[PDB]
Amino acid sequence: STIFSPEKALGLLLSLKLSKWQYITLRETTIREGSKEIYPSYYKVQKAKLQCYPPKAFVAVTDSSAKIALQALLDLTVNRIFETIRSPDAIQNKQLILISKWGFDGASNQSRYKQNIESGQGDSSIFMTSLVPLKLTADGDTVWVNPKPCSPMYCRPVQFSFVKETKDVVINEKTAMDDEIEALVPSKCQGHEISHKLMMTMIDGKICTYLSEAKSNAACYLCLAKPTEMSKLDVIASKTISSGVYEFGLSTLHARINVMECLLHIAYRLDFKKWSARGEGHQELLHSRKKLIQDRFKDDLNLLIDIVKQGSGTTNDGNTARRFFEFPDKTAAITGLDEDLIRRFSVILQAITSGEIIDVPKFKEYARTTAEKYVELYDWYYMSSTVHKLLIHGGDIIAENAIVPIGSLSEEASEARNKDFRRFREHHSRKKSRQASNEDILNMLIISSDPLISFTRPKLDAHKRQTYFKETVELLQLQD
Amino acid sequence: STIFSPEKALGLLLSLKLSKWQYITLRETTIREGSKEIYPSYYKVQKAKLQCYPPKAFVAVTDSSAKIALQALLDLTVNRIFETIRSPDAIQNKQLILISKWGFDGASNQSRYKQNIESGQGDSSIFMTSLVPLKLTADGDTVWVNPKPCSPMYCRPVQFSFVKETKDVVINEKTAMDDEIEALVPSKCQGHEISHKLMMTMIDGKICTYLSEAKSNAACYLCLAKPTEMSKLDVIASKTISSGVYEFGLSTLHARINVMECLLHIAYRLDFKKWSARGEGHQELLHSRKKLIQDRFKDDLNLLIDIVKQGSGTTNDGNTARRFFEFPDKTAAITGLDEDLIRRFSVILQAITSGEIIDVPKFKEYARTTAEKYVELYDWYYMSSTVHKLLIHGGDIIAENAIVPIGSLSEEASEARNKDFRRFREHHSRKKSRQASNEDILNMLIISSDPLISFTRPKLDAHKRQTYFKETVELLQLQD
DNA sequence: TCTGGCCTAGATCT
DNA sequence: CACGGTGGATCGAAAA
DNA sequence: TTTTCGATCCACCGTGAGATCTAGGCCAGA
DNA sequence: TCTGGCCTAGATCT
DNA sequence: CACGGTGGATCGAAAA
DNA sequence: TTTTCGATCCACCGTGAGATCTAGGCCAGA
Ligand SMILES: [Ca+2]
Ligand SMILES: [Ca+2]
Ligand SMILES: [Ca+2]
Ligand SMILES: [Ca+2]
Repeated sequence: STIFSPEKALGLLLSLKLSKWQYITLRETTIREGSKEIYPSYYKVQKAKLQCYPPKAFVAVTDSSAKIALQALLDLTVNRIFETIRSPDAIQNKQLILISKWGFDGASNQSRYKQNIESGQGDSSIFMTSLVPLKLTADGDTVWVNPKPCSPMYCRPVQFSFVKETKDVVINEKTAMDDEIEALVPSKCQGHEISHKLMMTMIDGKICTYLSEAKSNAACYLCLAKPTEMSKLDVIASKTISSGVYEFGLSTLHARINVMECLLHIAYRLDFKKWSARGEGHQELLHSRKKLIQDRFKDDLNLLIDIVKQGSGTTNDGNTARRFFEFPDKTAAITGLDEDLIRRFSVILQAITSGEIIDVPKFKEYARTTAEKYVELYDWYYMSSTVHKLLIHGGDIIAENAIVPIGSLSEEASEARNKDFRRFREHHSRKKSRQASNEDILNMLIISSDPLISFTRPKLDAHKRQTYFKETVELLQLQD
Repeated sequence: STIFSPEKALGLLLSLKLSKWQYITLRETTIREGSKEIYPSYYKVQKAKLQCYPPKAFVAVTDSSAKIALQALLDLTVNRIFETIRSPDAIQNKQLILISKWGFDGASNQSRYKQNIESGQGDSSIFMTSLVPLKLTADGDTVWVNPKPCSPMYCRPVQFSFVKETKDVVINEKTAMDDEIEALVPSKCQGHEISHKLMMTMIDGKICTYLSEAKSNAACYLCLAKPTEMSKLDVIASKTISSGVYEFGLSTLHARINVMECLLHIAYRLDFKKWSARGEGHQELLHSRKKLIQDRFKDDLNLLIDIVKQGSGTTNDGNTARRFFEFPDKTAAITGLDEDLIRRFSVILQAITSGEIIDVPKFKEYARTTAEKYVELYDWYYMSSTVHKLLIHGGDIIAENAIVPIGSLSEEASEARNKDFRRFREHHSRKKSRQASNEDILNMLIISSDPLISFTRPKLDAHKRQTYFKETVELLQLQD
């Protein structure tokens, strides 16, 4: 009978990102201020945590890894979803279907601990698998949808491991997860049996190369084609599609960074205009024109292209992407590239990120007309894997993965969770053991995406909408 | 007339490390819980901040740097100190004297912003100057002392700059600061004129090499001697001391890390036992015995020596230092080094870190007997600069800097503030400009060490005491 | 019969 | 021995 | 009899992050 | 009159 | 258009 | 008349970080 609810207390706890001691200090000092009641003790909020946590039968924490069985998280998370429905019984008493997306990531530059010398690699680099429910329908009848399908707040962990990314472990855990998905059953809740269909789409093309039968990463995994032969419409329109590889849905993240890098590469090569920078002087010309365009781009648009000495081109990620697209005329003047074509890239990126249904005939029309205008303008550079996958293969996988609007299917949401992971591991863990820290990060991320608390917790929305482009809204199949 | 005081509200704000929006959300949700009063608005707490902030006449924030005049912070901070006295008038109505320590640091691996291309270096590496009051006395009559002279909570900023460490800027800002110290006046407060004596001791020997007239860093800056000639007692006991170089007081931080590294170097060289690892096979012997001792040290003491690829030997910092010293018999057995000598190193490190007065005759006795036992045991390795400065020069600078108990004079406190700096710059800044972020970090660190709030704010003390060593407490001049 | 010049390569502390 | 911290397991003791 | 609630301890964690003289080789060398 | 072998150096995406 | 955020300047309007 | 207090917007920031096939040279070459 205190002022706050224990569910509201746990939601505020994780919304403010407070610690246990921090909470006892706040509560004891507020009682010291003289209001006899103000909060539940941490005992009550850990009892509320005990409502969020999956059964011990399916959790597995170790010194060096942890996992959970898939079905157990589906049953738990959909149980938590039934209370989010305004009345889980006043819905029609029929089977429902959860369409979910899942995937995984390797992230590096992790803090190294001084404990538990345990043989495997130490703690060099994190690798985690994760899942998120997008949509519940009974024949298209949306009973629940994520209000923010792109927020990290809804990504739920399936496993994590302190191992660097490698095609070996990548294929092993992929095929094992696929088997576990085939070995899953519709969940049950108080007389409701709900099917679950999963899409392994929350994955970068950079791992899809391992999940595809292409030795190169520069070969389009949907084409199985070389960059030289990539520049033709007909031969790739006359190529078959590999087995279920549309499950590798459109990775909206890398497409934009690859667009930025390929357009900068072209801006460098406007001197000699050959795909490869191999040749005579073209290296010195590249060095010169790259430095010149970095300085004339910085002085007018106030950005610095980031530096890496272990090796990597840049981190343009999100902000350089959107800033580069905010007024494309700016880079069109500085680099001297056509503004129409970057407006087409804006149109398609906006259509992909909108999060709504897209008419595939108009999309395929604009994509092939963009391929036309590209090759007639800049042929000599072989377009990257992702921009070819966009122009030729995109409409096909859009029509395949049309059961959910694209942009809700994304990895940007899940890989942003690594931001939480590090901050979870540093603040909210108990550091007396690696196994303890692994239990901490497990339960902390399960609370971080407890759907009911994720519904009733603090958030900020003032970023509601922004100016869509005219050819985009022509392309946009927007209804409401 | 709300429940919390605005000073208590600001102290809780910065104790919990909350944001402005986080505070409005907490307060509005707590009013939404129905207790009509609970906190002052952020308006009240920014008015309380306006009490902490130094006058605009002496602050200087820029796009790329910021500073404050020294006298202005002394006058402000001692003004804040007068309220910490139980009754600033019931003290004897006489002049007081603040003995303070100060210094600076360069720290790297800083987050790079995408804004304000401003010419100088970008934001590659931070360099900040800082000060802290230790002690107020009127002829030894302690009227105030820091209860925790080693906590970062009392370090106060004097300037900061986005420039990498370099002997040039180091000497320029050193000499300028020294001039500004000579150009300072005793503060005034409501009929009390208080003198201020500063010690530039919060600095590593690694910068003291620039502040000393020694081209080498491996040459002892107090000796001005070579490592070969460093191994003699008499010739260095017969060497004069440079001008005021005792102001470069005992850097307790690097002494312990250098002890760890030099003892590991000796553990490697137990095969051939020559100072330099130059020679025939000694390289292969070093590689082998280093790997072997890393593995036999890890498997029993559960530690991993950290890796650096830009270049650096290790980061043993604090935890590897104290863990290595907790049961020295462990490393004595694994490396095969004498336990007595590492017990002597423990005794002297414990005496330095105790924070209390030390009898210099007994200290000089034990230090020269440690030099004897070292050279008779391990002569062939030339002891490092810092361990020589300890054994020969330490008692001299202890008797010089005896006006304050050593260990309160330290840099570990100030350089831990870089932990706050990064976390201050990422969370609590406003990111609309570099100049805005520099104002944020300025005022945030001034609040982080507002002495009155630093007194009345949450903290944790259960780490009160631990087992001193017997020869130490023999050496320890401990009274109370 | 053994000090100096050149350097110099490769150890040295963050 | 720098020190301000890290959540869970447990004691125990007092409410309930 | 069970719940709750504070205290307690556990085994560490983050903050210390580009240039250098000098030990020695060698080479002559009368 | 123009495909293959060797490689190979130097572009390629994080 | 990812989204959860960043303190100050200002409006305004309601206490005081 | 001044203070206070919520809302608001500003111009962005952190989270995406070691191995590769293939384009082309060349070299012969009957
Ligand atoms: Ca990643
Ligand atoms: Ca990746
Ligand atoms: Ca530093
Ligand atoms: Ca240093």
